[PDB]
Amino acid sequence: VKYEDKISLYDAKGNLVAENVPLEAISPLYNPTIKSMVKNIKRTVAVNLAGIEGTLAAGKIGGKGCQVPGRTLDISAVSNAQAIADEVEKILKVSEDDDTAVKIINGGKQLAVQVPTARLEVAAEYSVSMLSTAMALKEALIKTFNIDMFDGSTVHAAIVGNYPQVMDYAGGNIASLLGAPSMMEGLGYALRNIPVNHAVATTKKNMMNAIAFSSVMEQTATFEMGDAVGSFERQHLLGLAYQGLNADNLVIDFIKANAKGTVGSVVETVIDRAIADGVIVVDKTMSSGFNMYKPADVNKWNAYAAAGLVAAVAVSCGAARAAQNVASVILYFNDILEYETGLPGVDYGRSMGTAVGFSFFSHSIYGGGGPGIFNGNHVVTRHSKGFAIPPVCAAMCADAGTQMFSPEHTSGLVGSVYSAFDEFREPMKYVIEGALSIKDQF
Amino acid sequence: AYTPQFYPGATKVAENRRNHLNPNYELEKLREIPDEDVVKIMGHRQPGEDYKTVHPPLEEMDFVEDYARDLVEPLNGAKEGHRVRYIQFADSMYFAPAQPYDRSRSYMSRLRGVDAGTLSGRQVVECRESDLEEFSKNILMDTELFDPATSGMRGATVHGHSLRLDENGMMFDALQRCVFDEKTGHVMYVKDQVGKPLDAPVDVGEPIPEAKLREITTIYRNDGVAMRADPDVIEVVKRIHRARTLGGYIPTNETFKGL
Amino acid sequence: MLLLEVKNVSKSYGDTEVLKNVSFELNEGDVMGVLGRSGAGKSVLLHMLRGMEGYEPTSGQIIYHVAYCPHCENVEAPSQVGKKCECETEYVAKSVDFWNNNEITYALKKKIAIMLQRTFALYGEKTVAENIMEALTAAGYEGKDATEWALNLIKMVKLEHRVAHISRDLSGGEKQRVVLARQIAKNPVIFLADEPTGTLDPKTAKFVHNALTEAVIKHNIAMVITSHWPEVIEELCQKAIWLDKGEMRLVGESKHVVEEFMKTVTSMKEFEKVEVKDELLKLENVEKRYVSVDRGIVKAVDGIDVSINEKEIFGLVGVSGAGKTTLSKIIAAVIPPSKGNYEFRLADEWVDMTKVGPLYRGRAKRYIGMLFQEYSLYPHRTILYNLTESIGLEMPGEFAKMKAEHTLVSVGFTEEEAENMLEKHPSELSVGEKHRVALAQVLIREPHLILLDEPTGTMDPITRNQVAESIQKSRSELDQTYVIVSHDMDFVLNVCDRAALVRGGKIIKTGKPDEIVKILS
Amino acid sequence: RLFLKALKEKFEEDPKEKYTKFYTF
Amino acid sequence: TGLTTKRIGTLKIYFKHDDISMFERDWDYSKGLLPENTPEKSIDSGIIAVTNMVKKYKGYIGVRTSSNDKYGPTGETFEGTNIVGKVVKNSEILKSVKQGENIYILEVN
Ligand SMILES: Nc1ncnc2c1ncn2[C@@H]1O[C@H](COP(=O)(O)OP(=O)(O)OP(=O)(O)O)[C@@H](O)[C@H]1O
Ligand SMILES: Nc1ncnc2c1ncn2[C@@H]1O[C@H](COP(=O)(O)OP(=O)(O)OP(=O)(O)O)[C@@H](O)[C@H]1O
Ligand SMILES: [Mg+2]
Ligand SMILES: [Zn+2]
Repeated sequence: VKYEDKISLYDAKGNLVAENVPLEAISPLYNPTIKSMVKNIKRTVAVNLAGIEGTLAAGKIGGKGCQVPGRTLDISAVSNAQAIADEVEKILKVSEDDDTAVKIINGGKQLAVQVPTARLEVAAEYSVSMLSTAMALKEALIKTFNIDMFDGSTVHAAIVGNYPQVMDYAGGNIASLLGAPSMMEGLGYALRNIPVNHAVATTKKNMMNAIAFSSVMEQTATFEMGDAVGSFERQHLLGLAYQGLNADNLVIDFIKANAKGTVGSVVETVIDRAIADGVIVVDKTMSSGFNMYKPADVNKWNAYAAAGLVAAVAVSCGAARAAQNVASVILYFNDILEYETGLPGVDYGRSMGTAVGFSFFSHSIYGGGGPGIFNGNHVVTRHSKGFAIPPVCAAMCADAGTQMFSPEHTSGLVGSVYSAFDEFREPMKYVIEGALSIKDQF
Repeated sequence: AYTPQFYPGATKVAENRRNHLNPNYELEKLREIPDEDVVKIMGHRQPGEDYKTVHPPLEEMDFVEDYARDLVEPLNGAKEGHRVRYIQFADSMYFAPAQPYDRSRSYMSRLRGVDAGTLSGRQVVECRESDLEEFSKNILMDTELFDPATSGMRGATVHGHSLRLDENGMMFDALQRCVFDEKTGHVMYVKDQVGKPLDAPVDVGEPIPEAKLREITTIYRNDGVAMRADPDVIEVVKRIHRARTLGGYIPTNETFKGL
Repeated sequence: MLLLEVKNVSKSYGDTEVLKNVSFELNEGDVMGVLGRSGAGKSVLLHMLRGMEGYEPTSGQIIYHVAYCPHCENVEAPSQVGKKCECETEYVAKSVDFWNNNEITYALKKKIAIMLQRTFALYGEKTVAENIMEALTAAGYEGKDATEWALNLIKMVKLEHRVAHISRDLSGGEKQRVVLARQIAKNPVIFLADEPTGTLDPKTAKFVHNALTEAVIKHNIAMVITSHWPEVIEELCQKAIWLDKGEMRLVGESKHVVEEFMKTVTSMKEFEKVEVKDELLKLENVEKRYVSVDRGIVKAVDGIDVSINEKEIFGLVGVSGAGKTTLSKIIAAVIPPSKGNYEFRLADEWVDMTKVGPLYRGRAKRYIGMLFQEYSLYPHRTILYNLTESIGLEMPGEFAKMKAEHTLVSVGFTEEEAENMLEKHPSELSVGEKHRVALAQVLIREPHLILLDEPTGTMDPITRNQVAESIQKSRSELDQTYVIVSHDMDFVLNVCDRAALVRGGKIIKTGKPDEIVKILS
Repeated sequence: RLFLKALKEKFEEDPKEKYTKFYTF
Repeated sequence: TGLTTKRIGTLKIYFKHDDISMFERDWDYSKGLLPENTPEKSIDSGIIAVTNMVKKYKGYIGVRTSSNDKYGPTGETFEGTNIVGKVVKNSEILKSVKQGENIYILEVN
């Protein structure tokens, strides 16, 4: 072993699960659950059969406001559905014991296809899933309803949409949780593409599970970026454990201690807990009082501050029952903590900078959209390495339906597709179980 | 437990910042503006009529079972279900008692479920309408956080935070929401915070004298109290900057030995 | 069979037995009436049955007996025990005891509907259709099912003229009917209705009532309905209780109970005549149009010429949506007219009032007070603060207490009740105590022109006669002019003298309240 | 009451009298 | 009261009720009436006080012959009242002076 840090795992209700769990048991490089979620995200494709039928019936191929007269096909994709799914499964099949899975969603109007891992083992990128599904769906539609040879281009345009001209799937009816790898903000940014609303809808508006999902994706992405390599790996593992997985029940304890409280009371409880646990000590006392504080464990202090950040967002957005407060809570939590202790904030100011980004992105005419569409693959929100996004999930889970960008408006298909998997609907419980399965190997 | 300090420093400005940050410090009140007058200057709703709603009350709407979400007690305006409104303030650099970052920090330290925003010549707090009116009357308007001359409740056109005061000591207003009545010596709001005229002008009180404004301000000035007279705040700022730099370079205990 | 039992429950609020010795039994389908005076405990009892926070019993308990699926969390009617689920499993019968943290509680709480008193549980910005659509989708149904219902439903509460109209911009009883149509559309096991009709006019009240029957009594959903206005208790309930100050004064067949209750009652006080004095207000061609690029024009007031003659009580009667609240807001200089003249004879000069400012509308607005139909108080302040410090009383704070007590007594509270009510919050009052407090808040500043949008609506005949003699005494001893919007006819006969009828933004004819009555019928 | 009339006559801060800048000329 | 010029000042009775006797104000010198000497405990009898700018009736002076724990000598709460002085020797004349009559004071330090 290389890390002597032990954590105690708790469930979403605050009950103890296990003690003295090694810190690397929740690592993305060791946890089987996190590996399974990464593979499932890489290989799951969502297909809108009703959208394909509507696009082909009206000739609505192209993009926004685009319509080609004369290129209309009257097929019944929703009515057949099972035959199309069987054809797609047969085309995508590699071995007989394959993981090819084309299931029917909402009575034939949607498809949830999982391409086999054999096609991803010999692929340098995750885009093989969507391209293979598009090709299988085109072949299934052409063979099921006898499409003329001169209308296969129309079928392709309805399924994928402007792909050879626009390197993206814009006007099509096929979707994935990950965008195009050429449309990333930086290299290794593929896993920070799931927005807040998708995580909230996948977890069925559960607070701790959405936090765990967002934190697992963000910290696995920091491992993918090469950020959590060497001396930063311990800080990212501690951040994941204490912010997303509720290590030592810190988030639940801070929320329980600040049920009637404010953000400043959360800051006070965080400082009290860090002093009591020995994470921070008094550096020196100035002339005007104000005993300065220094971290005895820098990464553990960062993890404690991140857990308190999540708890402060939960407390303020549960008091207001509105998800518009996330930016101010993160910004002034970090500000109050820094000028109360003389200690650095979460991610050494990167969380505060990303909170300023959230502020100008969700509170002005210069802004655009609400906090539900926050993802780490955006230039506004990329700066914090997995420490500012998981609180936004708690904020959107605490929202009492006062946001235009509600999870119901933007992520209904995503929730209906990815809520069927147990490790996605309840990421916290299954990540804890996967950590429990590999305790003895450390 | 942990006794919370709030701000470093020995000067009067640092003491005022600590007092603003302290939720257990009772701010000294200096005027009485009635609740309906604060509502009228706010300009969101007619006084006497019911609050407009954005969603049904929380008992009526059905949510999923969430243990962590239900631990936090919601606000009363969130319980009934009310629209989220705002109140915006401009603060002069010439010894206004409250300052934008100080305002935001004190609001987020003292109030529950608020949305604070800080600009150079602007500061806005958003909350549910009933609770927002409650702390607008109780804290924001009648206490030593407000001066009708050097501060002003104003949305829409904001300008004059860095300009000099007029002949009556008031902050410049391009829309002239509040004027000076020399017969009573009081400042009267003739328009609401966004700019439409009021049917009856509302007395927000008289300007605070400059001698009191020197004692109750939270800004550092060369003609008042400068940061060179407060070396403890500069040392804390430099320590925060160095800790951020060392954490961004390599976040280990051995690299923080040179802190 | 039996749906819920009520054991001997005595609800207390700090030496305040709001309720004591309350016990009744219900079966699968029956309408139960809760009849009583104002402040008797009907809203407390309905929030008690709903299981809202703060309404936990101190002495007794209530048992809910339901059906249940252990794999689906669907609660149902107890009659379903023996039938086949909408899932696997058959069913299981549960004696959910509320206030006992019995899991099912959550599912059962979802399966019960409540019509809150003077509170519109609607999304506001989600129109009328999407508000009802939400109800269906939320509760279940499906595209077609929802659509069918949505349309079939909007017909019942009568809202086809406001379909795409934003529900925030609706008008009182229209929001009441919207909340109602949201409340049937969940398939409840019980519909608890607190003042289901509202301050609704006879005709619209009849539609609401039939809609209720058309639906809840068809699906044999038990009904708990309160109205301290009997004629509905009879036409709806078969078994009704009469309670007085939290104690069941009687428990019988609804007919006998309503009889007995109505005997306890009093007649009006037909005051002495009064001569009025000169014209004060003159509105000439007042129009108010709400134009949308997405819903059409709503000509709320469509050309209205009225005159008020100074010390007099003026009535405005009509149907729901006629334009009475828009007119009263135009009089109070709250809502400017799209077109038309309004002059107020301050003393002899007629200030043009569609001109904002102290130099113009302000002049008369110092002496204009309005009580809104959708009224409110300050919930973070006490009642004494609400009368004295919240609005600004021109007197020292030591002497404002007895002024507020005198105003509350003049409104129709006793000395003990007004003394006990002063150190209290508006959330601790009843709807009707809050209404009288808001009326006192309007009256305490002593304005000249007073606009009262539905002073009654939740007052026993006795409380209503009280508020009435109040207005009459203040008009004569203080020569205060009043403009009254009301739906109770006998209030207009024994209070008003020159009422006017409003129909679609028009004035039709103005005259005596009896003449208005024979014009109406 | 006599005391109510005395308080109303003695403590009536008339806006036209107190704020002549706005309500007059 | 005029003690800046002469040795005997004049106070005019403005309003009276049982124990309370409020004096007239000057709406020319009541400008910088910041809260200065605000009571901390119950006000004792024979205390002269002026209401500061917090209350609506700023500048009015008054005195009461009894003690209460809630209201100052002018009917306002303690945060709206600043104590300026007290009556030391001569009493039982504030209960026998009508409204509008002038009483004369002498400073004894
Ligand atoms: N939270 C509370 N705390 C204390 N007393 C309360 C509270 N809520 C209601 N009350 C009192 O309990 C009594 C019953 O009130 P309730 O609202 O049930 O009256 P009601 O019979 O519905 O009358 P109304 O016709 O006015 O609606 C009243 O005296 C009311 O003031
Ligand atoms: N702001 C608004 N925008 C659009 N239409 C409105 C608006 N306010 C009211 N209306 C419509 O104008 C009509 C008149 O409304 P008003 O409130 O004046 O009615 P009313 O006669 O008082 O009825 P009620 O008895 O329900 O109070 C109603 O149909 C209402 O929906
Ligand atoms: Mg009630
Ligand atoms: Zn079932």
